[PDB]
Amino acid sequence: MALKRINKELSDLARDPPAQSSAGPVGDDMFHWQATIMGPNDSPYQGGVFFLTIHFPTDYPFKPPKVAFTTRIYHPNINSNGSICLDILRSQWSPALTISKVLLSISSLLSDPNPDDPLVPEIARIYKTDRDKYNRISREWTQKYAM
Amino acid sequence: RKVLRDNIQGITKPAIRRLARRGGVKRISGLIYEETRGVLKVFLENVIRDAVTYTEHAKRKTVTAMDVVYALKRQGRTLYGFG
Amino acid sequence: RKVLRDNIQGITKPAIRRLARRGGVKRISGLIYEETRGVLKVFLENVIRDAVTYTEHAKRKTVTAMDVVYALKRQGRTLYGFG
Amino acid sequence: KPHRYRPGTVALREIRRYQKSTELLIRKLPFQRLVREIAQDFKTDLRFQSSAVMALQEASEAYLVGLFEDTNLSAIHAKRVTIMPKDIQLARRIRGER
Amino acid sequence: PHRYRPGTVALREIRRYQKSTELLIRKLPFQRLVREIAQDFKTDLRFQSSAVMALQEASEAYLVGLFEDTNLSAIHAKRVTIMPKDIQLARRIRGER
Amino acid sequence: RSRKESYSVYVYKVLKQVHPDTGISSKAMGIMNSFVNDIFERIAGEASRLAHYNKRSTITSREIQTAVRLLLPGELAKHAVSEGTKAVTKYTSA
Amino acid sequence: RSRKESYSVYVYKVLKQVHPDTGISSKAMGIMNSFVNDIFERIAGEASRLAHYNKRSTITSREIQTAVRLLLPGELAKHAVSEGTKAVTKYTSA
Amino acid sequence: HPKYSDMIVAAIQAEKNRAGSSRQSIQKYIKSHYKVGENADSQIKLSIKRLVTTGVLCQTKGVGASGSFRLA
Amino acid sequence: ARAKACTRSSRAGLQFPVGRVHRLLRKGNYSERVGAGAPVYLAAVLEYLTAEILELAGNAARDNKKTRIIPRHLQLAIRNDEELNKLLGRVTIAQGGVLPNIQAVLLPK
Amino acid sequence: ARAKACTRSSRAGLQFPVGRVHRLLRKGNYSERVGAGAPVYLAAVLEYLTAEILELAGNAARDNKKTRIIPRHLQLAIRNDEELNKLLGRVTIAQGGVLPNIQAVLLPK
Amino acid sequence: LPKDAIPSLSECQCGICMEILVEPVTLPCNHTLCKPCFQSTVEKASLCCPFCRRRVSSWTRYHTRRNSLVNVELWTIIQKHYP
Amino acid sequence: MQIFVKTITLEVEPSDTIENVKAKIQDKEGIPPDQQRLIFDGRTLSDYNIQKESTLHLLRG
DNA sequence: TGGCCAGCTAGGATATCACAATCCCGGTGCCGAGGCCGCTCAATTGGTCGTAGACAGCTCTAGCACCGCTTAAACGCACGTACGGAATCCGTACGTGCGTTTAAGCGGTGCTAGAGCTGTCTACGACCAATTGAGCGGCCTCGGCACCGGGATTGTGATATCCTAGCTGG
DNA sequence: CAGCTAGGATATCACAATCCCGGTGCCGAGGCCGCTCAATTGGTCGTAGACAGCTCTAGCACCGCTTAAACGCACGTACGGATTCCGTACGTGCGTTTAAGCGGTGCTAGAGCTGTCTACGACCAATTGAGCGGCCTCGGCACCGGGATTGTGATATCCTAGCTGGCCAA
Ligand SMILES: [Zn+2]
Ligand SMILES: [Zn+2]
Repeated sequence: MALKRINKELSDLARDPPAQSSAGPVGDDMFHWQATIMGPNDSPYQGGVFFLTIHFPTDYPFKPPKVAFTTRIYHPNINSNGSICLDILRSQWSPALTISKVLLSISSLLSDPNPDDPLVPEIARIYKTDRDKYNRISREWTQKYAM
Repeated sequence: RKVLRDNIQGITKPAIRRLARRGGVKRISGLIYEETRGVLKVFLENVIRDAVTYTEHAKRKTVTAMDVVYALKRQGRTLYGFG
Repeated sequence: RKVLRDNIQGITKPAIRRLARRGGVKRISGLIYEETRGVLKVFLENVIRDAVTYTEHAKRKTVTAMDVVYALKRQGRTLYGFG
Repeated sequence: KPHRYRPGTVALREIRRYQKSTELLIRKLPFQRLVREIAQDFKTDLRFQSSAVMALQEASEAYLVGLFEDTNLSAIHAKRVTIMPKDIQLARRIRGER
Repeated sequence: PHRYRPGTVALREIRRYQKSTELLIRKLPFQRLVREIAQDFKTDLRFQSSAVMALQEASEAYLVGLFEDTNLSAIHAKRVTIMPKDIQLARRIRGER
Repeated sequence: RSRKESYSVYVYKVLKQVHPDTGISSKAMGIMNSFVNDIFERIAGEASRLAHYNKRSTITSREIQTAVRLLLPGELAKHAVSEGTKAVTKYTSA
Repeated sequence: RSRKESYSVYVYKVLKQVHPDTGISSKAMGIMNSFVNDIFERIAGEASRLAHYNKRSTITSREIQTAVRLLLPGELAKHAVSEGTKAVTKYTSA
Repeated sequence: HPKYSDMIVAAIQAEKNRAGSSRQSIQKYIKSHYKVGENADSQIKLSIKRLVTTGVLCQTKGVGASGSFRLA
Repeated sequence: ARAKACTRSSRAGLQFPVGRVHRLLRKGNYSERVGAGAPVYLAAVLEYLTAEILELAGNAARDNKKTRIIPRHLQLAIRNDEELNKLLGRVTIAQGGVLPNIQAVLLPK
Repeated sequence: ARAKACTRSSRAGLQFPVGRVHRLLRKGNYSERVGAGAPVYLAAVLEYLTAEILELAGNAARDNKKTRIIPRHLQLAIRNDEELNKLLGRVTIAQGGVLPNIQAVLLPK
Repeated sequence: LPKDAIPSLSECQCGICMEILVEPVTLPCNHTLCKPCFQSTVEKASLCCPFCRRRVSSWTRYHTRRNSLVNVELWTIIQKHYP
Repeated sequence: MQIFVKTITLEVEPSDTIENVKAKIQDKEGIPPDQQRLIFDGRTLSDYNIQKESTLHLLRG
């Protein structure tokens, strides 16, 4: 039963809310959650607010959750489907971490994309070749959709 | 469903004596029988474990002669006379 | 092209004694220094006769480390650290 | 007068007897019961071919005879004629079974 | 003067040689023995130094194991002195003869 | 200029995963390579024999499970099978 | 209705060429078949490993000579090699 | 040779041991000083038993013909 | 545009080369065809065995107050663990030595 | 209508089936391709070994005044010959028994 | 030691499942978790320690054969003060 | 109607494209819509002439 | 009164006879070795076609040879102790045999699980062409560890203090 | 009958060997670097075997009857082990004798890599005869009851030694 752990994590999140990000269930289903994050400061995505989706598999905290973007964004390590290529979601999963750390890591990857293992080859090419162009395009798309 | 146990005493003291006599043993101590029970049980456990694995790899409920032959052959005690 | 047979005496009494010391032997009777070097040459003949036929099959003139490793492996004496 | 042989004299004759015959020396029915009892611990309700049970007995008896030869040699080496459980342990340990 | 009673130096040698890993046989006479043995199967053969080292490692390990078995046989015979009877018994039991 | 292959890189990575701050001698690395090759040959040979016995022509994970069960003893085999099935499951999940 | 094969006919022919007036039990014939299969597998396994070691891809009589030399001991191996070479020579003659 | 009784008494007198002479010491002494036949070991064993039962020899160690003896 | 190259080992979260294992299997004349999951399973098994050996070897090395693993440490790790000892009972390790043990009869008393 | 079929065993003047051995080799996953003389050599070797064992077993049977070879005779033939005994030292023969021998210490004297 | 002789509920609860410790198992990294959470997370993800990434495979195989996994002392202490 | 995926049954009438079916699959199970494919986006069920109780199959991820 | 010789009794060893076990013999009856048959499937036949490997030509790695100092290891010897082995003695464990108790084996019957074989269809792996970065050797440098000299701890061997029983002398 | 002397064990003292610790240089662990070859991806084709359906082998259960084997108990021989005891084959520790080890330069067999090409083996269809199972039967041998040879054990007889008694001599 993952319900006890999910409820405890939600209770702790309510006890210690984050600063720029926010999440929680958007219904009676504790397995399906929506996460709302703001563009980190000094980033091209700054100003826009991104909404995320969560689907908890029925083994938490011993399996990573199904989390992706519901907000269109311009990031190499993120596909057009909103999926996120992150180790704590794929390999670095551990039952001893909190969702807030996951969101902070997501924001860090937004500030620090990894072109070594991207999800869109063109965005990684732009990020490696023209950092200013990536910063412009990410800001433009943040204004277009995340704003 | 026909659970049985305590079959190790089926290897009777005269049977162990007959085996030792073929081995060329003249006089036998009284403590040989229990330790022979133990040794035989260990050997049979090690062989049947591989035989059953061979059978259940082929997905059938019947332990055949070839499975036992392979289980013995992989333990360095090849046995002839069973194909 | 002139190697005599005296090299068996190359394995000295102190060398055999320290080998036994590593093996855990307390004291050694005097007749052992001949039995052990009798055993060692029998072992070496078996290994070398298999290494040399490997080299012959490879049509080579020198005996490589892999030849000895294969010869040991086929005798159930696998050796690590040379390939 | 009750005629009795000296101890060991019939042991030698039965050694000669059993070293000439090739029959199985263990009783087949209890051996099969033992084999099934052992196999209970790996898969339940397993079924055995009679030839498979015979092969198991044929291997086990040969293994035990081979073990007894070496454990008799060890007892002789210790300068006595009665084999004792320490001899079996020594034989198994030298052979590398333990 | 000073005199260690018999056995103690042997025990300290046992402790010393069971802690080290060096090759216990002199390299040059071992090489000469190897070349002498191989000289009958084929003449004028050549050897890699790695091959000779492999042969020496295997032979030393085999001898150490044989001595380990032969010590237990002698102890079983209620002695502390190894003698060729024990070597013969160990070789016979291990199926080498 | 024949390029030869070994498992030194992967052995070093696993060593860094287990003990983050321990080195390994060059001679020990060769021993690990020999160990890896030996185990690979044992398992592959056992799987080939299983496939030939069962009149198959394909070596799948089903054969390798049985080969590991035969070769490795007891709890080591249990853990090895647990590790192998988990990796296959993750590989098929993607 | 599976057609299974053995070496019983050939064993019987050799037995009649050796002892023309000797019978063989059914169980003894099975033992001979098991022995034949065991030796065949030993020789083939040795030859395959030789071919792999020497970076070849064809098993020829040259590998089988060496496999026999490795497997059979002493006088038996010498006689077997002598027998095999003669048969190969005769076969290549025609 | 003189009687085995006298040879045993002579052996114990010759060997000035604090414990007396052992059966083995008596056996060695008799074989080195007298022309004895192959049966000497049995005759010494029998004679020691007799001399202990007659009270000519006092047992100092062991039981029966095994051990060490002194003249009473 | 085709795709980015992700290694099968990374797919399975392994360290050993799944592709190399597959090549060795299908070039080793083990069967006519090779299944897809077989190299994945085999690489995981090999990685587990190597990790199991290395943990004990590192523990032995640190018990000896050294930071590099030498074959002596491998021998000490193998011959102490019962499972690995039984797995590698017929294996000689070069520069390995033996496990220090003395029969209690030979000790002075 | 091409030519009369001659078996390769007849070409080599053997008894064991050269064709069957050749098929077994290439269907045995031993190597990619098989040389032409390999089945000939292998069949010759197997025929020689079987001839040796049968000769010894027949001698053992006629020493027992019987006409049909039984596993007891095969065991007696194998254990007496040193070469075959070392060749099949790890082989158990069903219904074989043991070679009759008693250690001289146990004999009464 | 767990700590302690009186493990107040906050410590007496599992570090993962957060329920009362049922048959707690003390890891070589001195971490304490219940038998269910342990027997899940062992073969569940990576055989590692969820807390400090410690490998436990050798410890786990050492203790499984001898059935020394369950911390008897703390498991008895919990029964004295908690259900 | 009924729709089979090779498993959560059943799904939309012959009125929703592949994208909506994938979105509902993600909502009902958590499997990503685009991961991995549909074997039998902008295509519909009637475009492939998919009848009721048809067996579907559901790389990039 | 003591010593020596002769006779008688007791014990031990050797030889012979008897008893039992395995053995050697035809008789007799059951059934599996071995042969005849005819159908079938695996081996032979002849042709294409591709690549393994033999054979040649070149490159340079590692195996090998004689050389001369500097030790540490081998050797041969003196000495004596603890270990091996031979010799005897006592108690009971393990062999033998008998009567009673137990269940294996036999063979005859009745039941179905599941082994093993067929046919259908498709998911999976071989194979090829194109592509790309993981893994290789080459290069470098520096910290882990071998080597060593100068003090410390533990174990083994030896001596001195306290304890019992036996003998000679008073 | 008592004290003194010889044989014993425990505690304390001294010497030697394995140890350990902080300094010092030396080379291989380990890291980066850039090229390249083996892994990957994307695509075609065919076939291995997963599965479903059907057959009939042989694995299982169960029962009554015969009898041989297992069991357990009585009894005593010969074996294992406990004890003493004696001789030298071992280990220990000197000094003198030796060849292993190292670093050295020099000399090249032969290992090992490439690039050519053709003899050899894979792969194939069409041809057919060796090898298979089915069927049948009788000679080999398992099994039994009668009479024989060899080995072992027990008993009896004979010979040798020991002890006691008697006689003779001093
Ligand atoms: Zn828990
Ligand atoms: Zn931890």
